[PDB]
Order: sequence, then structure tokens, then C-alpha cells
Amino acid sequence: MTVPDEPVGFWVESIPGNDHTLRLRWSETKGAKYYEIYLVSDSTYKFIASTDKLEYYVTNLSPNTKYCFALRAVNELGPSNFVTASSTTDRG
Repeated sequence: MTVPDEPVGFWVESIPGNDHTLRLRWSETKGAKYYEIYLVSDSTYKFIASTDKLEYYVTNLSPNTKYCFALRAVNELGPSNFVTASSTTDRG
């Protein structure tokens, strides 16, 4: 078997009225047992969370700030490549 497919449809969306949260969403992914989410900052990745959901709310962000995330799917053989998406938190 292989590492999972790369996820598709990875979108990061703002939450109007919430200046400290972004909503991450992605499609179910062939071969995936779970997904890992990272914050991409100045060309380095910071771990956020592992989940078997298809969406995740990243809380405790600063207002009016663009965040880029990297998402990958994982199984027992290893991880998929990353897909990326970004958005800006509400101004508050």
C-alpha cells in the first residue's frame, strides 16, 4: 500500500465576528487515517493539531492577520504531501 492521496479542496475561511479563529475544511482523502495541520510562518511549519475530522477550527489567533496553513493526510505507511491555503482573521 501507499501513503494517502494529497487532500483536495483544502480551504481556510474567515469567521466574521470572530477575530481570533479560522475555519479549515477539506475533502475526505483516499487512504487517510487522519490529518495533520500546520501553521506556515516565514517558511517554517508549526504543529497545530491532528484530527480524523474533515474540518478544524484553529482558535487563539491574532486579529486582522493572514495565516497560511499546510494540511496532509497520514496512514500507517506515512504522510501525503502538503496542500496549502490561507485567509485573514476578522478585524475585531
